[PDB]
This record gives sequence, structure tokens and C-alpha cells, in this order.
Amino acid sequence: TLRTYIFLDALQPQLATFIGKTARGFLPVPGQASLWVEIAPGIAINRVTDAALKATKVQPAVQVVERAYGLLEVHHFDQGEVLAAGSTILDKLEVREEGRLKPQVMTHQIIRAVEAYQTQIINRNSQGMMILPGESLFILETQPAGYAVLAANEAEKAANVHLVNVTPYGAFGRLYLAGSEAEIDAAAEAAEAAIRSVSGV
Amino acid sequence: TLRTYIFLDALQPQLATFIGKTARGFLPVPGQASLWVEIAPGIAINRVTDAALKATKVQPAVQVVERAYGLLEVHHFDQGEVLAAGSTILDKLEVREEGRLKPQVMTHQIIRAVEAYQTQIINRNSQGMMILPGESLFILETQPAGYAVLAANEAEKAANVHLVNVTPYGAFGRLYLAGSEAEIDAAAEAAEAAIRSVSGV
Amino acid sequence: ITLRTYIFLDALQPQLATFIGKTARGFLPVPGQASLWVEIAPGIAINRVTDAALKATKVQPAVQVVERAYGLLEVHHFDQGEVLAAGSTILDKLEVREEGRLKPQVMTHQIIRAVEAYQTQIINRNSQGMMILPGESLFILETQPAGYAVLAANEAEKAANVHLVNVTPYGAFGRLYLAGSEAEIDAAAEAAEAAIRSVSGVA
Amino acid sequence: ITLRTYIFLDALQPQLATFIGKTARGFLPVPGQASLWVEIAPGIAINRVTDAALKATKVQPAVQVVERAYGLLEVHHFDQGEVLAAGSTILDKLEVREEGRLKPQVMTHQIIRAVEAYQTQIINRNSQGMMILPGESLFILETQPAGYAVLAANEAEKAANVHLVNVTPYGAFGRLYLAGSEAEIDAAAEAAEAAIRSVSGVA
Amino acid sequence: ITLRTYIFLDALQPQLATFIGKTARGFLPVPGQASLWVEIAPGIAINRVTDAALKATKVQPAVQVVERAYGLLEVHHFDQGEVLAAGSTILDKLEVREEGRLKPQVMTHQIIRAVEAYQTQIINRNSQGMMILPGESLFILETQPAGYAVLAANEAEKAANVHLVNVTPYGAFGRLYLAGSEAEIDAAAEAAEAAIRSVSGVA
Amino acid sequence: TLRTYIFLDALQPQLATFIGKTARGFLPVPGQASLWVEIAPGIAINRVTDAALKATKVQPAVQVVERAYGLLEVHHFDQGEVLAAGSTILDKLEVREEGRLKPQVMTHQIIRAVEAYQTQIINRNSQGMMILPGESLFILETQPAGYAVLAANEAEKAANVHLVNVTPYGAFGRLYLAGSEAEIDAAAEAAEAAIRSVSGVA
Amino acid sequence: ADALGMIEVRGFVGMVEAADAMVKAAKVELIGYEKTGGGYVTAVVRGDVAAVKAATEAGQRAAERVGEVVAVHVIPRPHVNVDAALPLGRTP
Amino acid sequence: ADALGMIEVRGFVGMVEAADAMVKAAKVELIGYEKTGGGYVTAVVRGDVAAVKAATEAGQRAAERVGEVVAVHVIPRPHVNVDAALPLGRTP
Amino acid sequence: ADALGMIEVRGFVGMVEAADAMVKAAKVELIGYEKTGGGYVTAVVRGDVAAVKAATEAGQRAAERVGEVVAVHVIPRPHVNVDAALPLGRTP
Amino acid sequence: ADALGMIEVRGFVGMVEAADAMVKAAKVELIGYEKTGGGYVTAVVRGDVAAVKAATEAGQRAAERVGEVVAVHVIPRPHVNVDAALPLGRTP
Repeated sequence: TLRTYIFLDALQPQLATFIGKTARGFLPVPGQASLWVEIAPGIAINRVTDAALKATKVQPAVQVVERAYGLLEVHHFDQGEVLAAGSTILDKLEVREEGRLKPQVMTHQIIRAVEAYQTQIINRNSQGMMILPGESLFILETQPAGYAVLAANEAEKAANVHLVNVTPYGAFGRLYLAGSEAEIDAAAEAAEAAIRSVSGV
Repeated sequence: TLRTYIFLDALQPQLATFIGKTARGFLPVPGQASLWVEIAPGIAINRVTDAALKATKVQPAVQVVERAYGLLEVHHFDQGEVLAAGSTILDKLEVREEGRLKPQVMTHQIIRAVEAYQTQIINRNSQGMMILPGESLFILETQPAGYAVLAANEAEKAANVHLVNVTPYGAFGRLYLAGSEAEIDAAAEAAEAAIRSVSGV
Repeated sequence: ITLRTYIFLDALQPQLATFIGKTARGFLPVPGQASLWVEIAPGIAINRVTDAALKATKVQPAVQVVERAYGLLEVHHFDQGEVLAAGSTILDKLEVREEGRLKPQVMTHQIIRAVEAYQTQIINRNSQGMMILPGESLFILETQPAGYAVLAANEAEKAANVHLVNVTPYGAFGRLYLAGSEAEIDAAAEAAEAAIRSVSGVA
Repeated sequence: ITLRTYIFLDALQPQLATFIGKTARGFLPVPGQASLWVEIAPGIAINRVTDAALKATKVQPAVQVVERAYGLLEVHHFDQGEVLAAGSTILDKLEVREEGRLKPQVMTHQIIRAVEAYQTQIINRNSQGMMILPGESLFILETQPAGYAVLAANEAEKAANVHLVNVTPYGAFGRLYLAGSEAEIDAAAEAAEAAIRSVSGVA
Repeated sequence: ITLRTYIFLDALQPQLATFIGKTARGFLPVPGQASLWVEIAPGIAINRVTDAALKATKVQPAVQVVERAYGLLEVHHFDQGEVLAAGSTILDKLEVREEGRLKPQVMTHQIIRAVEAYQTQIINRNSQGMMILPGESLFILETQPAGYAVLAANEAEKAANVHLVNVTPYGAFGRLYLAGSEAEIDAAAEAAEAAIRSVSGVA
Repeated sequence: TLRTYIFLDALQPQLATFIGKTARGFLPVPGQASLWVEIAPGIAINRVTDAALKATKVQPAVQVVERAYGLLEVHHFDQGEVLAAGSTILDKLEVREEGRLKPQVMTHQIIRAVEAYQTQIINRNSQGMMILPGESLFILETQPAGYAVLAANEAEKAANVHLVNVTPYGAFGRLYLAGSEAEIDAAAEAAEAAIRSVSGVA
Repeated sequence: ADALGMIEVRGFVGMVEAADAMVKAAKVELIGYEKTGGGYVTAVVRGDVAAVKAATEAGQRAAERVGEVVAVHVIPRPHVNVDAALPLGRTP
Repeated sequence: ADALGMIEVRGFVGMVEAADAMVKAAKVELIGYEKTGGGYVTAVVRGDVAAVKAATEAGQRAAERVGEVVAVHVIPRPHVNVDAALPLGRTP
Repeated sequence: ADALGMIEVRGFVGMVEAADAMVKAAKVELIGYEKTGGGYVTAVVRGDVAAVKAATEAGQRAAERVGEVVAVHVIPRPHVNVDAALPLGRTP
Repeated sequence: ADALGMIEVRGFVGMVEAADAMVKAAKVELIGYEKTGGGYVTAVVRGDVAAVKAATEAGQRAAERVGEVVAVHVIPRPHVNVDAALPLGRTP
């Protein structure tokens, strides 16, 4: 099946940097168009990855087969190569773009003026930016897991927030953002508007 | 949704030392009163942690976010601060104390005279006290997972057992205890009587 | 206690035994030994199963993985009689016969010809066994439940000279990455599918 | 027992306290607390010294590292009286005053304007603190002995708006990766260099 | 090839055998077997020496560590004649007499009594063996060469009722953390120091 | 001080596969030209790396600032591009090409018909190909460490072996090759001939 | 299990003085005495090691005032085969 | 049948220390001790030839600390008439 | 069929050590041993050409220590009439 | 299987003396003797490795007095192919 299929037009620098910290493939640089495909069962993603890599010149960064779900990232500077790889992926899955799962937001919250006792734990459970005590925290879960990176990317299009964490694979996709109060408010509005704009089933 | 809400009047020294080996926060010392709150969905515990840390002077040690479940521990020397943090948590969740899931015991078993070929593997798959050959192993699973540490506490209030392992998060809560035969018998009876004395759903 | 997998490997081929030497957390097996894999649910009962073997026979256990909810156990010895007696003791203590195992379902079987380098680098980073090289065919397999996957590995190496890139026998799905040239991957795929589809059980 | 590094931090600036709390094996410090770093050779002898802190005063340890050759101890508390009393107790148990410490040798200080994206992927993969974004200036610093590197972090955040990418105060050399806009990194570089070579010691 | 450590553990006591089996990369030793530790410099030449063991006798290896500079090999088997024959074959392949080993020199030995909880949190995050509870006495031991530390483990458990918290026989210096009540730790300290000081060799 | 400066003319596929299995950065694909520079002290390699990345179009795979030394790999298809990055690196170092250290063979040994009990150890201590019980093993130690990948290139260039391990960082460089006996003899003679024909400061 | 303590005196008088001062100095259990001929008699106490260490070093001090004390030794953990074979009061 | 190992100590303390160190240091059987009078006692370990030879070399090493070691010897294959006529725990 | 390796030793002990080192140093098959009298015995191993090339150059280097190695030879591909007539263990 | 020990003597008398001293020296098993012609005879004992390692080094010292000793060697574990091919009394 097809759980997640989102076309990012470009990677903002904290998201591309975080994928550079986390991924196990060819790391993306900022300014590249990118594509995320999550399927079930997961091990068929090597069919999908090959289906991209025979078609276009794109390079894959993330390929994680976690428990039953297979996540795949590809990227290139030209948007046309990434969209041609996405069309070839959808031809190989014999579906279209609308057959993806419409993401449900499990939890969206804004914690204002986080105590130091909570920032130390959040910093130990995160790989991106360090949250500081007194900063406000934006928290997000999306199902399926992939669409969270869309909620990352558009967020950095809006506000000056620190990408603390994003996990795009697994059962629940997670997003930790940090910053001052108005920045977290604007980024929260942008991330909720980006998740609500995904058509699906 | 609250799954586990268990209070501990005092952490026994091997439980406090095990959480000192495993946790990613302000590690507890023995004698401190403690509190474990597990909720579903997981990421919502980053609200609930805040709901403790704006009320009292408790320190959070464990905050684990699994695929779907979230576990929080808070502790302080004075029991009243921990109970006030627990009352503030139950006020924030709008759920009473008995709205927690009543724990069911998946497996309670005692293996007499564990041979060396099994002790080597159980030692490689654990982080507490090591088990020696010839020592009887008590095995426990509880669902939900957080209640496992209740069985990790009261059992050490019964006999001279070595805490081999306790896992309080994820699908099933797990407890490996080890010691001589009568001590394992008394500690197993105490752990089963501790799990059976918890009201809930 | 449910018996998800009960499979008896009559002989470990050298890449499977070498892979278990890379990954296991027990007494590592050597090639030529007879092996046995028992997977149950819930996982924590496998410690009760392992003792049931270790008080019975002279077998030595290599793998004991306790997942979220499943439990995988491997025992092995040079003598097939010791290993089958340990399996008989395990089935006597479970009081479930050999047919009570879950019959394995093949979720995905694929053969990818001429894997590009951009995919081989990621496959090599995400797998522990033999490295795949760019330009070589890849065989992909998943079985539910997971403990049959090593069987799908083992008979595959009894087919043709294929690499053992990965075999994960524990989880919700058992995974198998094999690599090699086209005809060898074809023979190994035919042998592994014939070995999985010859296993009886329940569904 | 040789006293290499004895440095006292009067107030933990929040990114250093955050990064220490991300790397500590102990009790995590919160920002604003006073902090203290003692480094000796040999390593395992620091397990004596830590005891002499915790028996005497109210202080709490964050980072105790007994690595291949040397040994490093952090103690921190809100009151500077308790931290200075633990420092005097440490230096009485070592029977060495402050002046027996090694003067920090500044072996490398380099500001790299507009770090390319291909290099930021490496630096972000090697680091545990912040992430450096492409185009931001980098400041790298190497001191010997290594413990004074946390001083070089603290004063840096005390004088500019930078990001603490990494600091390694244990091992052969003390490494410091800062990153930010160009003027902020020039201010942080001047402040960190002056703070390192504005202390006493024995060369 | 320099022979640093050559020690023959005549019978593995259960906490040392359990700790080695918790840390060894190989065939796990079981309590009761005879054992042998050989450390040479440089490291990779131990792959010659290991072959000379495994072609000669029936002994099984557990720890073969080729670290940054040195190299360590453990071989263990029930019959003490088998392990002594493997030791003789190792010392012939090295072309050395036995007494060319470095004499173990006790660098740091300290009984830290009634350890505070805060130091136990760090020691328990820095150790894979037993825990240490607050208030129990600790025994830290450093020896050079590193491998003799496991002798300092073995004889210690051969004396009194202690908890083996850590032993590292690989690296620059061999470390030993023991823990327990005070009389047990005093008996273990006398026994471990008398074990290390009675091993001859070149200095 | 420029310890190693080795230019790999073409990455062979098991070496490129193993580097991409252990790289912190951009994974090299086979056929690309590559380049390895080790200097002492370590963190000064970030002076070096950026310099090449400001000059040419090369991409870095392995940059290791470990306990004592510093290691940099750069790789690209065009060999003129990798050589231009190398000349930029040597200009930033202000040394010539032959300011390197001539590689010392600390230990070389072919161990024939390895028992299974040692292959379990070697396979547990390796991130490359497996060794099977009975296959011959070639171990190699070089100083300084970076030249180890040179010994992993030419050997694979000259026989049908398995690359079990190559470590080009740390105090000493290590090389574990494995395969049938004739192929391991050819690969060992090729590795020694690759190490011998490298000039520098002895 | 229980740590072992021994005072051997060439003489029954010094042995009874040792076996008196050992059980008066701390909490050890006197299990018996072994007569090995030639005037050598050996008093054997048995308890936890923190008490038998304080017991034997006081019993030696008191038995050096009346007689000749041959050997004084404390075994912190005797093996179970020793308690099976040699008569140390804990014969199963 | 099995190999024979002996520690003779003038005094009971050194013999019990030797008979503890022997059954710790190897997988042997302490079949007991022979009292020849005069203060001499002989502890007898008895087992396979590899373990008794490495057990008596620990019993000697631990009985010289506290005792006067009279004689130490190992017999790898004792003759059948020796086991028939002398008390060494293999009386048929 | 397969290549042929031989070690001739004046002495049975040296030949047993050579025949052990040969089969431990590669995958060769010791098919037997031939007694030409006068104290000369010949160990004959057999397998593919590189394995017997390693086996004999380990058996020589391990049999000069204990014996007197007369002759070493490796035939990389013997003629089928040699296997048919002479006793090399592959006689059809 | 069991470890192997051999004495080669130029003479039947020295071989019988060595084969007597080996089985009187430890728990070994004289399985037989090999006549390689020319007056060379080889006595073969076979047991666990410490027993044969003591027995051959005793039988050598007892056989050098009364004869010419050519070779003495102990193999702690012979390969399965050696005991399958060469006649050492352990051929299944």
C-alpha cells in the first residue's frame, strides 16, 4: 500500500541538516527538492527505491524499514527529476498521489516556558538543536509517520524556530520545535495548515 | 489516556540503582518517594511532565517515548511534594486515580537452578545485577508496562534478591529477579500480591 | 503461550553460522552443527523454554531474543539426536505438537536485477552480513512469523553461491537479503520459496 | 597525583549547561548554577577525589570520566560557597594548591567563514550539541590539557550569540566547535582566547 | 613480539566468568573451567598466536581484542592440561620463555568506604558488572600490564563475598572495581594485592 | 605534519562499498577517483577540508578527528578534479607531495585454513565481508594508518578476495583480507608491492 | 559459608584460654577442637568474617600470655568440600 | 585409578589452609586427611593428573604462609596395591 | 583427479606429525601412508593444488622439528595412470 | 579424540622399556606399536594431554639409558583424519 507520499519543493537548512545528522545514505544539502514515500509492507521499498534509481538521476538518503513500514527519501536540485522519480514510483506501485493516507494529527500542543528539568530530558532524547530553559516548545504527532517532515519543512518557511527533533518513521511521526512564543505560534499555525492541506483517504 | 499511575513511597536501593543505570534524567537516590505515570499517546507526556514541574519541586528522571506510549517518573524526598505533583497530573489529564488500567499478569514463573548456558545469555541481555549459575530466577510480565516497577519495588522489600532486569516501557513490562530459592519464593509472592492490590480498569 | 515458529535446521551452512557468529549474544555456533529455532508469544516465557532444553540435553544456546511480545530461541549441537531430543522436550513442556506452529506466509518475494550503487550503499549500511556490490542481483524475502526466515536463509545457501547480506529472524516479519548473480539468485529464490512453502502449520 | 586542570565556572551559561546535560553521566546541571572542573592523572584516582567532595559539601557531580589515561571530575551546585568549598576540599585531598595546574596551551584557533554544505554534513554528524547550518562561520579551538575547554565554552556564550556545536574536555586534547554569524564568532573567538590564556598554571 | 601478560586462571570463579561472558566477543566461558590470558605487543600478531592455540588443543577463545596498541587473548577449557598445553604452544609460537612477561606493578589501590549515592550513580553508569549500592565499600585497583587485572578479579572472588563491579584487562591500564561490605572488601583487597605481587617477570 | 597523502586512481567496488558502509558523510560509488590525507595535529584538517571544498567539486566521505590525528577523504569522478583538490590541500598545508611518511609494514601475515573458532571472533570484529571457516586470512598492519586503504585498493584490484576490514584511522592502520589461498597470495603480493612503491620522508 | 578461624596451641591450657577469649571478644561459635598429637590442639571458631577477624586477633593476644601459639589463620570463605571432608562443625 | 596428591603439614592450621586452597584451585576431591601423630597431618586430594598437579602447587603455595610444610608429592598413576593396602579413598 | 602432496620421513613419529600438520593447515585428505621399509614412511595427502601446496610446506616446516624429512613433493595434476597403478587412494 | 604420544626407538628393547615407563608414569593407554622396518619401532600411548605429556617425557628419560631414541612427540589433539587414516587404535 501507500501510506505517505509528500513532495517537498525544497529543504530548509535545519531540516536538510537534521537529515544529514540522522540518515544512512547520501546526505542532502539545502535547496534540494525532495520526496518521501512510505509503504507497507516495508521490505518492498527496495522495489520502490530501484524503481526510482533506474528512472532518474536522484540520490536516496533515507531508507528505513522499521517494523512493517518502509520509508524512502530521494532528492535532487531540479524539481523535475524528483517529480519524474515520483511518477515512476507511483507507476511501480500502480497507484496515484490521492491513494495516500490522509494524516491525522494525534497531538498538537504548545508548552510555554519549559522548565530546565524538562529541557535536560528533551535534549537527551533529541538529536537536532538544543532546547534552552525558558524557551517555548511545539510538539506534534502525525499518523502516518512520514508527513511530520512536511510539518517540519513548512514550519521553517514561516518562523525562526529551532528544529529539535523529527522522527519520520515508525507508527507515529514526531516533531519537536523550539523558540520564543510568537515564533512557535506562527510555526504551529503553519505546520497545522501544512498537515491539513494533504489530500488522502 | 492514562495507562499506568503508580505511587512508590520509597525506592529500594537496587531499584534506585537500576534507574540510575538506565534513565536519561536526574537520577534518583534510595529513600526517595517516586511516581510513575504512563499515558497513551506517547508525546503527550511532554505536556504532563510540564504539569508536574510547574507545581512542585520534584525532579524527573525517566521520560521514555516509545512507539505509542509515554512514561514519566518524578521523585522527591518528601512524599507530599510527589503526591501534590501526582494530584496536579491527574488534574491536568482530567482523569481520577482509578481510571488507570488495572494491570494483568501475563507470566509469573520461577525457574529453579538456572544452568550456566542460560545465565550467560540472561546476563548479556540485562543491565542490573548479574545472575550467577545455580540461582533461581523469578520472571514477571505485567500489562501495562509501568506497573512492572511496582513489582520491582515491593519484591525488594521482601527478600534479598538481585534485580537482574526491569523494563517499564513498551508493550509488556518485564522483571527478572534472581536469588536463592526461599528468597525468590517470598519475593515472588510479594510481587504478585503487589500487582494484585492495584485497582483500575 | 502460543508457538509461532518451530523449525529444525538439520545443518547450518557456513554463511548462516557465520552470520549468527556476527549477531548472536550466546554460545556461537559453528558450521556443520544441527540447529533448532523456537519462537513463541509472549516472549518472556522463552526463558522457561530454554531451561527446558538445558536441563534435558547437551545442547548449547546461541540466540535468545526477547522482543516487544515475541521470543526467539536457538539451540544447536553436532548430534542431531541431541537437538531433536531438546525439541521434543520443548514440545512436551509446551504440550503442543509440531503442527501447532504458525504456517509461514510469504509477505514479499522479489528479485531485483542489477542494483544501482545508490541503493547498494544504503543496503550495506542497513545490513551486517556479506556486503553487496553494485551491479549484482538482490533477493528479498519476508515471512510471517519471523523465525522461519533462517530456514529461508539456510536452504538458500544449499542452492547456489549467494551472499548472505542479511537475515533477521525476530520481529513482526522475518527478513532476508541475499545477493549474487542472476542464475544463482534464481536458484536460491526457487529453493527458498520451495522450502517455505513445504512447511505445515496453522494459519 | 598530577593536577592538570583546575578551572572554576562562576555561572553556567545555558548552552554549556544544556550540552553538559546532554553528555553527562551523573546528575545533570541546570543553567545558572556554579560549576567546577578538576582533572588529574591517573584517572581512577579521581574516584577518591569525588568522595572527598560529596562527603564534605552539598555539591553534585555531573561528568566523571575515567578514560584511557586521565581523569575528569565536575561538581556543581547553586551556592558558590559550596562549590568553592568542594574545590578547596579536592585540592586539600590532592595536597596541591591551584598553581600546580597546567597552563592551557592554545594549539589551534581557526575561524572558517561560510562553511560549505558538504562540510557541515560532516560536522553535524560528528557533533552532539547544536547543528551548524551551511554558510555560518565556524570556530575551532584545541587546548591542552583538555578540561579548560569547558571554560572556553562558557565565556564564549557569556560574550556573544553563538551556537555551541561541540566541546570535548576529556582525552588527549580539548576540542571546541562554535558556530554562528561572522561578527558574533569574532567576538566569541576573542573572548574564548582571552579567557583561556588569562589564567595561571605551570607550563 | 613483547609478552606483557601471561596468566593462567586455574579455575574461573562465577562472578568473573559471568562478567567475562557479559563482555566477551566470542565463546562464553562457563564457571569452573580453566582459563588463560595472553597479552602481546603489537596487537594484530595475536591472530598468529590464536591460531597456534586453536590448531593445537581443544580450547575455546572468548576475548580477542586488538585495541589501539596492544593485543589480548583468552582461551578456556575444562581440562587444565588442555589449557596448559595451549599455553605452552602459545609460548612456543611467540618463541619466548614464560618469565619474559612484564611483572605486574600495582599503581593505584584504594578502599573507598561508605560510598555516597551520587558517586554510585556514576560508577554504575560506568560499569557493566554488578551494581554498587549506597554505603557499601568500594575497592579500586589499577595494575600495569592490563591483563593481570583479571587475576586480581579471580583471586578476589576466591577469597571473600564481594561484588565484581568492573574489570578491564584491555587498554593502557587494567582496572578493577570491587564492592561490598567492609570486612569482605578488606579480605578481597589483601587477597588481590597478594595475588598481583606474587607474579614474577621482567621489569 | 603530512603523514599520509595517497591518491587512489579508481575505487574498486568492495573498498568503495566498505567506505560507504563506514563513512561519516557522502558515500563514494565505485569508479570514482579518491584521495586520502592524514595530518598531525587533528582538528587542523578542518582548515584543509574547506580549502578543497572551496576550490574543486569534490565531495568528502570520511573526516575523522580522533584522539590524536586527523584524516580526510575526498572523491569525485574526474581525476583532474581530485588532483586539483589535492594540490589545494597541499598548498594549504604548505608542503610538497613527497612530504609524506613512507609507509612502514608493521606486520604482514597469511594465516591459512582459519578454524571456525577464530572466524567467529574475526567476524564479530569486522564491518566488511564475512570470513568463512577454512578460508585463508591475510592480516596487515601499516604505519601511518591512511595507507591501509591503499593496501585495500590494489589488493582488490589484483585478485578475487573478500575485504573483511580496513581501518585507516587511529594509531595503526589495519587490513583484513580473506579468501582462497591462491587469491590471498596474489592479493598479499599486490599489497606489499603497493606499499613498497610509495616514496616519502622515511 | 561461615568464615573460619583457628588457633593452634601446643597445649590444652593455652587452647582453652584462646577459645575463651575468642568467644568473649565477639560473636563467634566455638565448634570444637582437634587433637593432632604431639601436644598440638587446635581451637576452631566459625562465624562471619567481621567477627572472626576480631575474635582470632584477641584470642591470639590472650593465648600468647599463657602458652605457645603455633599458627593463627582466618579463612573468609572455606570451600564446601572442606566442610564436607575436614571436621569444621558444618558437616551436612 | 585416579592420580594422588598430598600435603603433609606439622600442624592442623596449615593443613586446613592447604586443603582449602587445593579444592578451590582445581576440580579435585578432598578424600580426607591422615593423622600420623606427632603433630603431622596429611591432606589428600585425589583426581585426574592435570588438576591434582595444579592443586598441590597451590596448596604448597598457600600452606607455606601459615604452616611448616613437611612434604608435597603427586603420584600420577598410583599402583593398585597401594590403593588396596593404604587408606587413600579408593578402598574397593 | 586432484593434486597430490607427499612427505617422506625416516621415522613414523615425524610422519604422524607431518600428516597432522598437513590436514590441519588446509583442506586436504590424508588417504593413507606407505611403508617402503628401512624406516622410511610416506604420508600422502590429496586435494586441489593450492591447498596441498600449503599443506606440504606446513608439514615440512612442522616435521623437520621432530623427524628427518627426506623428500617433499607436490604434483599439481597427476596423470590418471599414476592413480590407476600406484596406491594414491583414488583407484577406481 | 584423546591426545597422542609416541616414542620411536631404534630397537625393540628400548621401545619396550619406554612403553613400560609410559604406562607406569601416568594414566595412558599403550594401544600398540608400529614396526616401520629396519629396526625402528614406535610405541604409541594415547590419553588425556597432561598424562601423555608426562608419560612421554618419563619414557624418553627411561629409554635413553638403554637404547637409541629417535623421536618423541605429543599431539594434544590429533585431527579426525589422522585417526581415521593412520593406525592409532582410535579408528571407528
